[PDB]
Amino acid sequence: KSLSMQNVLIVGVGFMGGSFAKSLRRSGFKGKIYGYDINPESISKAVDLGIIDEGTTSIAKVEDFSPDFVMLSSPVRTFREIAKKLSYILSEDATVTDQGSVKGKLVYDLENILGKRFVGGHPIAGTEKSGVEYSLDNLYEGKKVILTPTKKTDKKRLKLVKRVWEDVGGVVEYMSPELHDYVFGVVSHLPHAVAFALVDTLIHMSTPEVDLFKYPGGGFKDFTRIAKSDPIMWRDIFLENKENVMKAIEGFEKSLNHLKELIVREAEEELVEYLKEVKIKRMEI
Amino acid sequence: LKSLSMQNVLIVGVGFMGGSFAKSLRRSGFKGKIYGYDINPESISKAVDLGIIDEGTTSIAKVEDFSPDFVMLSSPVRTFREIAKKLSYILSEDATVTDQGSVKGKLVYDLENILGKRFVGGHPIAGTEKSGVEYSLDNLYEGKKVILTPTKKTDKKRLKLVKRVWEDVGGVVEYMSPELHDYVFGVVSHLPHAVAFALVDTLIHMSTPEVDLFKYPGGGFKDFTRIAKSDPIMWRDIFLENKENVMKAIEGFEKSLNHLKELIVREAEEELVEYLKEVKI
Ligand SMILES: NC(=O)C1=CN([C@@H]2O[C@H](COP(=O)(O)OP(=O)(O)OC[C@H]3O[C@@H](n4cnc5c(N)ncnc54)[C@H](O)[C@@H]3O)[C@@H](O)[C@H]2O)C=CC1
Ligand SMILES: NC(=O)C1=CN([C@@H]2O[C@H](COP(=O)(O)OP(=O)(O)OC[C@H]3O[C@@H](n4cnc5c(N)ncnc54)[C@H](O)[C@@H]3O)[C@@H](O)[C@H]2O)C=CC1
Ligand SMILES: O=C(O)C(=O)Cc1ccc(O)cc1
Repeated sequence: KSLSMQNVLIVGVGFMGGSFAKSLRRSGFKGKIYGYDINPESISKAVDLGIIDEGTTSIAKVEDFSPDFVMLSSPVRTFREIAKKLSYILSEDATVTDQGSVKGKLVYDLENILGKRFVGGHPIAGTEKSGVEYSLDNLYEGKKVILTPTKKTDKKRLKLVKRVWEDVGGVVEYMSPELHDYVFGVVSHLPHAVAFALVDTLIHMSTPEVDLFKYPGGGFKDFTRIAKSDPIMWRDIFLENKENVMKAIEGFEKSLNHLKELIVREAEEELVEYLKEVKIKRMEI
Repeated sequence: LKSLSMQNVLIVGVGFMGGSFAKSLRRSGFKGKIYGYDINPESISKAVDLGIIDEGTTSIAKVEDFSPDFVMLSSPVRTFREIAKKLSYILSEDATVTDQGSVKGKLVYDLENILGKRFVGGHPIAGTEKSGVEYSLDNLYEGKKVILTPTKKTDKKRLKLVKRVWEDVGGVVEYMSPELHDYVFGVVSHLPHAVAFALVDTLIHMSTPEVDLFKYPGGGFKDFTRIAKSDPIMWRDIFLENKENVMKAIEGFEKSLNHLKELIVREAEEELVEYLKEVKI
């Protein structure tokens, strides 16, 4: 068939950018796969592992790569400024998309920056990890990938990006940018927030003689986990999606306060009921 | 040969933990009798069918026929008192009673007051959210901490016996006072359970006619809330029996949550990053 893609640019050649790179080449993409990063060593590791053909830490060099498909894979807050530079560098017919964990306002701003080139996406792909050395060539298989079109998005580009994620094995679905940021503020951002705060709880509730981290086997262990998420990624998510993050935190307090009220009142059947309902809902997934 | 020191074992509450104890004791090479007491006849018959207990009963009177010299309390924590009262007459003066319950505290003193010199307080930090004797495992305690909570009142020969039995099944024994235990496990165990249950409850009431938030897990919801599937009866007993510590643990947590909230509302680039770098120890 056809060559709807010649040179792709990976912006942010880390764990997620590298896995997209890897997955792409392994789906049969024959074109040039390029890297842009602020960290030269990110570029260096990537080249040495085969993950990219050539890169640079100068944004302007990127023009010599003539890229027609850009995957933004650096922390979300770097996107606007990178986009502003790319809007002069990139052809009118290049396609730009992303893997950032928040959409919402950012998608509208990137459309305004890159015009019709932009399509928002977010793969709901787990395994935590950081850095290109960990990137995987089968990361997106089976996972949902959310694209956030608006009435402004170019349908043919939306079609391209959707298909690219199918080639790497993602199962694609559409959501408004605003719905995305409510949903994931609740189902993703909130659990990380409370995990972070739990770990903080054991810090300040320890005494000098009694380290509480010595006893993880009673429920704490699982929280130990994506509490080891990247602080930069999470600071970035928490602020960029601040309003939904806050509303999600408010609802959790509502549930936590209900459970508290029951324990205080020393209820019992009510308490048992409440716990059976959440067990049931949690089991259904 | 202190096969003499333990001949007839009674498992009270033949569920996940009581059956894991039965199973590990047998596998450790115990040749004595293992009996079961439970209000659910199905717990008893499933345990018999699976070779977990030799026989058992749903009638507390009948346990006197079993002549138990060692009793492992393994039913929900708020059942121990009434059960123990019946046991204090059925059991020989030289019988030892111990438990696996997740709360200690007052309950330890109460059980000493009901059972006299017979009782030793214990809590294995082991197992999962599973419930039911069908999920019981013969290696549940290998390399896991077991906390015993002896007091000035504890029979020292019974503490040593209980201690060794936990060791025979792979456990690593340490001691805590009943009050320290309940503080420690109020925050590292009972707290994280409350918070997981309350996490799932949140997805329920933030769902809407537009959206079932349960359709999107594995942005981190799934892994953090496995323990939200734990047993409601077991957890109800825990939260109520350990209420004073649990409420303190939740206050402390809300202090941490509040501090994170302040850093976000005001967008403190730097305090925030350093706060989240807290998880890196
Ligand atoms: N961690 C996860 O499971 C998921 C992450 N994401 C998104 O993927 C993105 C990246 O995450 P990871 O690859 O895990 O991070 P990472 O920390 O492995 O890689 C980030 C890369 O971006 C580079 N970079 C940072 N600032 C930059 C800038 N201003 N300009 C150019 N390059 C820059 C870093 O040098 C590094 O090479 C984030 O937007 C995140 O929200 C999305 C879904 C899941
Ligand atoms: N789930 C876990 O990982 C751990 C639980 N524990 C403690 O172990 C004890 C048992 O927990 P699981 O084995 O998971 O619960 P389970 O629900 O698997 O088993 C409880 C068994 O107790 C029986 N039972 C209930 N009320 C009773 C009564 N009044 N008299 C006699 N039998 C009764 C039930 O029919 C059931 O067969 C609880 O005190 C719990 O706090 C301790 C450490 C870990
Ligand atoms: O990982 C889990 O499910 C646990 O939290 C296991 C657990 C539950 C209750 C306890 O008293 C001790 C250990």
